[PDB]
Amino acid sequence: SLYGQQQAYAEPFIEMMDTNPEFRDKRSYMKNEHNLHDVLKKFGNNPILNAIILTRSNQVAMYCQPARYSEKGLGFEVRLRDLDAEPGRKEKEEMKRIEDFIVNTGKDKDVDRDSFQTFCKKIVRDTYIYDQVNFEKVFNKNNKTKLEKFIAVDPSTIFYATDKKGKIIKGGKRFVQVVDKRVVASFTSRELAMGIRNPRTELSSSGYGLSEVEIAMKEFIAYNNTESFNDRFFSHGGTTRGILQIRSDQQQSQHALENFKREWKSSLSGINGSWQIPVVMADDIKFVNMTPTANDMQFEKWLNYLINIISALYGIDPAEIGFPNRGGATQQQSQNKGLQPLLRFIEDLVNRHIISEYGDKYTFQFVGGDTKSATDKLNILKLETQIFKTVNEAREEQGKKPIEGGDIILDASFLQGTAQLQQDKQYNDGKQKERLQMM
Amino acid sequence: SLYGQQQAYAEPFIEMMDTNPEFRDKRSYMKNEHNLHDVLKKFGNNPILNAIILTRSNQVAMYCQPARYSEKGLGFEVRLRDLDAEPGRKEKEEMKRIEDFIVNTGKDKDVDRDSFQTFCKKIVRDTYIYDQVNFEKVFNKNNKTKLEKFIAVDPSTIFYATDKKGKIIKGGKRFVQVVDKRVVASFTSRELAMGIRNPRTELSSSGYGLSEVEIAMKEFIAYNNTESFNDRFFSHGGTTRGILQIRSDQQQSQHALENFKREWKSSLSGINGSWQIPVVMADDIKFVNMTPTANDMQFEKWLNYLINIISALYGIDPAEIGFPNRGGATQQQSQNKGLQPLLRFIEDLVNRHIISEYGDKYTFQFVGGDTKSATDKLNILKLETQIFKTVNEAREEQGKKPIEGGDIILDASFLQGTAQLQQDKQYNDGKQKERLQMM
Repeated sequence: SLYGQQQAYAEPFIEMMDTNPEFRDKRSYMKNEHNLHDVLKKFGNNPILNAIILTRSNQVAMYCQPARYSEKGLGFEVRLRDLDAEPGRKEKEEMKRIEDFIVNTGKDKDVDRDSFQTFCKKIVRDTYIYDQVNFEKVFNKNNKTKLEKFIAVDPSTIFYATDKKGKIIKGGKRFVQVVDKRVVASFTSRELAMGIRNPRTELSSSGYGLSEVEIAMKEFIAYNNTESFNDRFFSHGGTTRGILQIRSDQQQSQHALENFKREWKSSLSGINGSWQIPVVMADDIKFVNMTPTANDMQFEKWLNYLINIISALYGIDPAEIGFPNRGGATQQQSQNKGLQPLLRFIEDLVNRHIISEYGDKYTFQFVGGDTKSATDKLNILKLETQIFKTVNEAREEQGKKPIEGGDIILDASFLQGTAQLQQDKQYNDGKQKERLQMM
Repeated sequence: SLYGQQQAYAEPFIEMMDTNPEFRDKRSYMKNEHNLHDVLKKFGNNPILNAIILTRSNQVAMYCQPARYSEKGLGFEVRLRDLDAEPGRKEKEEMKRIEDFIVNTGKDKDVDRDSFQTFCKKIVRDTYIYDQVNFEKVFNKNNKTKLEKFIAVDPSTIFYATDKKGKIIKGGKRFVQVVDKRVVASFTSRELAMGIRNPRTELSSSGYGLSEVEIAMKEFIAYNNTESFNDRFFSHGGTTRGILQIRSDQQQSQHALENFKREWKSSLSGINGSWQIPVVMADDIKFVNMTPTANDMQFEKWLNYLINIISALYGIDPAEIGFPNRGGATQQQSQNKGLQPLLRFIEDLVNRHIISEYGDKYTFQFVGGDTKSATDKLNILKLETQIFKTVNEAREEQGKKPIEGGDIILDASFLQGTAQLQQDKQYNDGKQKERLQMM
């Protein structure tokens, strides 16, 4: 049921007793807690995590515009599934309409609704915090077959529904929304998407993704309490430099000490009388140091290590978030592993969920920001054509029609060989005139 | 039986007594524990391991799209087994259908089922944690000969089945699924695949792969308890800076000490009165230090060594996971040893298990991300053609048909020699006219 009809089991044979029959709960890795997103919501406010989220969101936001409206190639585009297939006036108009629909996130403009930029900015946060993304579709009521609007829904409230036997359902309504432990609404598979970026095969998770926050929970709390320890020097006591002991047979009366303080403040306090030296005629005086000569941050390398491993979990370069790399440099490759997989994930999700409603012959893809790869591709072609490939063969290979002029291989020598062969060929073929002349 | 009919023994002659007759258990290397995947599941949650898994999964996810739908060459492709063999309209359509089938992981689209991207992301995790991968096939019920769907199954629940004599079976059902120590279902060899990345020949393992987690178990627990030791400075006591001793003939009453604390807090605590100096008139005062002047992380090099060897076991560069390389640099070659073998393993598995159902004449392979190797190949050809190879010979060599113009060797000098030879040849051959004229 979970994926379809199959011979094997890919779901827990025995249900979790404490869970409600109507749905299957999402739980921690070790089954330590049957309620996970509640504690992940607490870490949702962490600065380091939020810094990563915001950096990735800003990176994605640039790509979130259509290509044909952009003077430069950066953006997204819709095209026919086959690159070699020709376009058409009807299909071009349909693709333009679909692109405008995605840009406006609906059939018609509405200021009250999200632009696709904000939708992606929501999706990245939901992907990197909870590792679960969901968005609702609004099919036309006059015609169930077609689509009108689509918007995002928070993943924390959405669960997998279950049948009376407790097994996850396939047919009909499959996803259910829960608020304050009460069932509110449920959705058909087509009506609500489910994107999992970090899936797992073990029966315990039952298909729910694994979020990096759960993995780094210990590290996150360690970072938090380390920061608290550093800040408690100021927000709490212990900032004394030392104690000035004065030996005496009798402890001086508090009035005398107050007058002592008055004299000290009047003579030495502040910039006024800063450089002056007092004089005291007691038996013996000592100054005992309680703190070192100069203070500084503590456990610096510990923080660097923690943030480095946390960054490595998300695949982001620590240098972007203002920390040193414990190895390597101390950007293209960092971007290649960090951003491009996320863009491809969003691409696949949006494609297979939205474009399925219009037709198989179309697809959605991002474009731009990859000049170097295209440069190397063109260099491959430019080196290949010198010896191997004809101009017309390459042009046909890349979904274009040939140009008259012969299927020439571009080299100034090669042309002279063909020209010389043709010139001498015409000389030899001209001797057939003499051959017939004797007749 | 294990591999086929053979003269030698490649399975334990005497069965393990404590194992159930229905299947052969998978056990540790030293036979210390007869149950292994249970303890490996515990280490499945480790951050370092999960970081490696996620990095490799993100690396693989980029390649997991078809080539002909991608503007750039990165992706996968299906082609005829012989590169020199010509294509055809029928075969091209069949290959396109097969590629779409692999992309959708079934005969028809289904949102409820995994895309091949998520399938690969599952496979890498199962390959690097357990060193065992399995996926079920769903043949058409109306026709057993052909295939409809295929999906992944967790390797922890799957075992090798055994006969009444305890020997592993070849014919019929060979693989069995066990849940909570109960047999649930069993599968034919064609119906369920078995991929082993790190095989062994010793009879003790009986063909089961060896997982790197078992090898690094000691190192993993050492890393865990080292991290716990570092964190217990904050999560547990021992954070005192020192003790302020004040000598007195009598221990002061607790009321006096409380008033002492009140005065101290009122005068010195917090930012308020931070720079002030107290005064005390006791006989003698000391401050004894219990911790050093400045704290920092401990056993740093030990952690670096541990993570370096763990990374070397998996073949991943430590620099990717935010650690320094103890040798070398302190990326192409690291990728070449790390990623490409995994891609080739997935390639071989998918090929020999899926494409076998359609025909021998087809094959599945990845493509792209290897411009430098192709550049060197083209450079080999470009240097060879100057002296050695004709244009038409090379074109024939690479599964293409010749171009009219002669089998020329590309060098501006060589063409002049042929042209000069032909020009003088025609001069000499023209003297046959004079030879016949005298007749």
